[PDB]
Amino acid sequence: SSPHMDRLLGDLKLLAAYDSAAGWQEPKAMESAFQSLSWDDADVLKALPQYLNCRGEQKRRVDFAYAALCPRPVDEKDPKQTLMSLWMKARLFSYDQKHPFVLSPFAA
Amino acid sequence: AASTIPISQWPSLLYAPPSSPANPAVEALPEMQFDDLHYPRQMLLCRGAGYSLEQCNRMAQPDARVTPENPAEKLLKEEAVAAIACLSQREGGKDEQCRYYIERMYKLANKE
Amino acid sequence: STSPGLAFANLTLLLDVPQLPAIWAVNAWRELNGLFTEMKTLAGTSDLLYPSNRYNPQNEKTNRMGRPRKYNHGEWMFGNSY
Amino acid sequence: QGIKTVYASCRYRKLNEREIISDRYTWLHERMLEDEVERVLLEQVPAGGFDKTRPGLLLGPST
Amino acid sequence: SILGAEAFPELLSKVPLNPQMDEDKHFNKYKWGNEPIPVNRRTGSRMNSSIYDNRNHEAVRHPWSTDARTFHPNDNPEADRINTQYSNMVSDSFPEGGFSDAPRFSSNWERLLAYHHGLYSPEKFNSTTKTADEIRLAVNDFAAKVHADDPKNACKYLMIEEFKCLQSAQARIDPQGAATKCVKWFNEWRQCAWDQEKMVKGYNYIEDRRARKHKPYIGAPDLQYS
Amino acid sequence: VDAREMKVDMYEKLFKQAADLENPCRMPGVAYLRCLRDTLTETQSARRSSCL
Amino acid sequence: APHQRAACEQLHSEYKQCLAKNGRTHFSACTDFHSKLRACENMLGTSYCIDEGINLMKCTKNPDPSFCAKEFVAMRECNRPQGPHLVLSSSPSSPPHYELRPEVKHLYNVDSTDLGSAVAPVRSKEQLDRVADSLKADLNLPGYGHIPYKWESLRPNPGA
Ligand SMILES: CCCCCCCCCCCCCCCCCC(=O)OC[C@H](COP(=O)([O-])OCC(O)COP(=O)([O-])OC[C@@H](COC(=O)CCCCCCCCCCCCCCCCC)OC(=O)CCCCCCCCCCCCCCCCC)OC(=O)CCCCCCCCCCCCCCCCC
Ligand SMILES: CCCCCCCCCCCCO[C@@H]1O[C@H](CO)[C@@H](O[C@H]2O[C@H](CO)[C@@H](O)[C@H](O)[C@H]2O)[C@H](O)[C@H]1O
Ligand SMILES: CCCCCCCCCCCCO[C@@H]1O[C@H](CO)[C@@H](O[C@H]2O[C@H](CO)[C@@H](O)[C@H](O)[C@H]2O)[C@H](O)[C@H]1O
Repeated sequence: SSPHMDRLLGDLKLLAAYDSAAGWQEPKAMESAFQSLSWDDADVLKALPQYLNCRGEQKRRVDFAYAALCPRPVDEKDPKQTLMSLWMKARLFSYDQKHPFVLSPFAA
Repeated sequence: AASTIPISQWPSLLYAPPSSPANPAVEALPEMQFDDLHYPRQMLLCRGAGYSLEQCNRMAQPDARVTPENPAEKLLKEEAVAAIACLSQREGGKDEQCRYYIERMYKLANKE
Repeated sequence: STSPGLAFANLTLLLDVPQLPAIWAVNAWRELNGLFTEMKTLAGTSDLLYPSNRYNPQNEKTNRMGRPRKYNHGEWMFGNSY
Repeated sequence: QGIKTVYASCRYRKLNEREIISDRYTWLHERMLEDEVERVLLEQVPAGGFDKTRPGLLLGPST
Repeated sequence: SILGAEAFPELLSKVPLNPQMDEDKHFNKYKWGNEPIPVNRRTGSRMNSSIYDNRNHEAVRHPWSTDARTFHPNDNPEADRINTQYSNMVSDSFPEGGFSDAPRFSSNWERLLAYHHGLYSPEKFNSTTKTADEIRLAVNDFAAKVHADDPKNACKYLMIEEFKCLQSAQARIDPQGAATKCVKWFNEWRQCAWDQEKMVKGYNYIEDRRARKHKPYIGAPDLQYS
Repeated sequence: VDAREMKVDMYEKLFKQAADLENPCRMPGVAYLRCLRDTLTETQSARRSSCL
Repeated sequence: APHQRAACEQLHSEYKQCLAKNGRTHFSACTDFHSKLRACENMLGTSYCIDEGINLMKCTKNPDPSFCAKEFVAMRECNRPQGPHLVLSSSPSSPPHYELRPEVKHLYNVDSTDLGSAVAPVRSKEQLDRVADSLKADLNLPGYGHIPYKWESLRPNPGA
């Protein structure tokens, strides 16, 4: 009944778990985290190629939100990290194109 | 083996962290940025120019001075899309079902 | 002649008595550089020269530390700014 | 070495004198430039000077 | 209508967010197990540190009532500290959730008076530790601002280093402890300032002649220094 | 030109003591005074176009 | 008279240019201009630091043990637009004093206008004793002069 919210919070928890398991040297845990990351979402899958070709204001909004949630730059060589980043960005892109973000504190 | 890092060595630990299975881009760690003053500064400048609050909020735009984008998202586009298709079909790559695409990506990025 | 107990003196001699020509040459070069510096000073300079200093880069357009002089674009009634 | 030292003593005395006077001339140069700047600035003062009783900019009500 | 169905994949798939969760829920996906962070390192109060203080290893006294059980730093750590990231290192000197010495004021004038006398700042008392990402963001913004202020300045990276050390040492919550770490870089900046002023404004001195025994031994080399 | 340099140095010293790095107007002020330093050997009419 | 004011400003700039061209060694060439500059001064109420500049130039080539410090400060204070802030008091007393004008007293951190003598003190056992006694009284430290151990000797002060 709240799938978008639920899947968002789950994705964030799984990212945190991946980072912790990497720090603690735990391939089993971090692969479990990678596998449990909501890859079966049709909306995000449809929005992925749209994000990959978007440009301008929408892209800047989504980049701002992604840098808020995950400002660390992932290693350009690690495809698992790259893919989870892409997935999170596609999710945010879907949410933004349904209901755009309002990031300023000044608003009415 | 992994010995304690005293408090005096933490500034070097922040920009030269130890090795992990999931490392960041150490060369780009000085380039990660996120301005908490972006919108306040924008509003201050526009209100000093002479605009109203509504005009400022309509003219406001989000910061471009954030952490740069991964170049892999533009270079390895098709490979990443195929990997994500494989994952969506095969339940996150359980028991080594997206190893093909992941290994192709790894080779392309690393080159021995 | 020699002995194992004289290894200290043997090594020191072999390594140092060949250096004495170079030491005397260094001393002579230093005296000549001092002579030339004093002759230049007697001839005259815009800014002073420190005699016992390694390097003296000061001129009309350069500080005593190798940087450009501040406030040196115009001319001044009392002459040089130094 | 004694001859060299006598000559060096004379030279160092003269050099100390020159260095002191040079530093003081540099000081005077800078101060004269400051005086020129002040002379130019005093032209921008309004006729009758500044109203030192009030604030220059009144930036709010007093109710 | 159940609450939060799709929101606990950590529970559905037995994924632990940390070794403490792994140990608690018995998922057993951490090969190396878990050494629990004890309570004296998970929480506690600010203490005095110097041996030249009479109340050393005693809790700091405040106008308000506060638990006097202190945070104990890790003085005898284990050899293998598998996670050597800042996340696990910071717990040896500060508690991540902040200290337990914060007030809840019954009135606003008490807050005012404490601040006025220098015994309260919310920056200091209602706050957690900063994460490495936050520290890096702050440092990089400050570095950008300093570079914009002046590129042709020699004390630039020294100022950046004192800022970095304060942030890493968590000066928001332990300012005296952090200043104790960062005043060295402040001193180096203080030196660089004069070295730059004396290079800009040409300042030099009459050096004396060479000493008779500048070299201790004739066969020794007299390495020339500027 | 020497007195112009001195005036700009006075402006910079005063403004840098007044505004700290947390201040928002510091960067614009320093940039404007740096442009004045760049354009000392010029007239106000030519300097306006560049420093505006 | 604005015509005359501008003419005199031009004359002063010309004098400065000539003086700079000749240098501070050859300064007796520009005695031409004093004739007119003193008249400018008497007419417009202006000062041009002529005597001070000339005295400084003369002194720095045959310097004093003071190294011409009073000349330097005199020139610096003459060249101010609104007048000298700091001057050297004229006295029948032997030692001269540095004095500060009253109308600029609010710019300086002083209780009075007298900034002390313009020459350093003379060495005196009595003045040293006085200063040391005053400092001891102001400090008021019980423990000064206490000697917990002294080398055993017939001499009162062993060593010193
Ligand atoms: C048997 C051998 C012969 C024994 C006699 C030898 C001693 C002769 C001297 C006797 C006189 C000493 C003075 C006494 C008066 C009180 C003063 C005093 O006590 O202070 C000195 C000293 C304490 O010092 P102090 O507490 O700081 O007091 C203030 C200063 O001392 C003083 O104030 P100051 O610090 O400002 O003065 C500094 C400065 C001022 O003076 C000077 O600067 C100059 C002094 C040198 C003068 C040079 C001579 C002058 C020459 C001029 C002429 C030249 C031309 C002609 C000659 C040419 C030469 C050929 O220098 C001195 O004062 C130096 C003092 C020298 C102390 C004596 C050193 C000898 C120690 C004992 C040696 C024992 C040998 C073995 C014994 C074996 C027996 C079994 O006490 C002693 O020296 C103790 C002497 C005790 C004699 C013991 C005799 C043995 C008896 C057997 C007993 C058995 C038990 C012993 C244990 C082991 C047994 C097995
Ligand atoms: C053919 C030329 C003369 C041949 C004789 C060579 C013998 C000289 C050795 C004497 C010892 C020199 O040792 C040292 O060197 C030079 C002078 O030489 C001096 O050095 C000092 O004064 C000289 C001036 O000449 C400066 O150039 C130098 O920067 C300064 O350090 C020292 O005051 C002296 O102590
Ligand atoms: C009642 C009769 C009284 C008779 C008085 C006799 C006066 C004797 C005075 C000799 C003093 C010479 O003093 C000594 O000389 C040498 C050179 O010669 C100086 O020079 C020496 O040291 C300085 C640096 O330390 C340099 O110049 C150089 O390295 C070296 O040549 C010494 O700095 C000085 O200490």
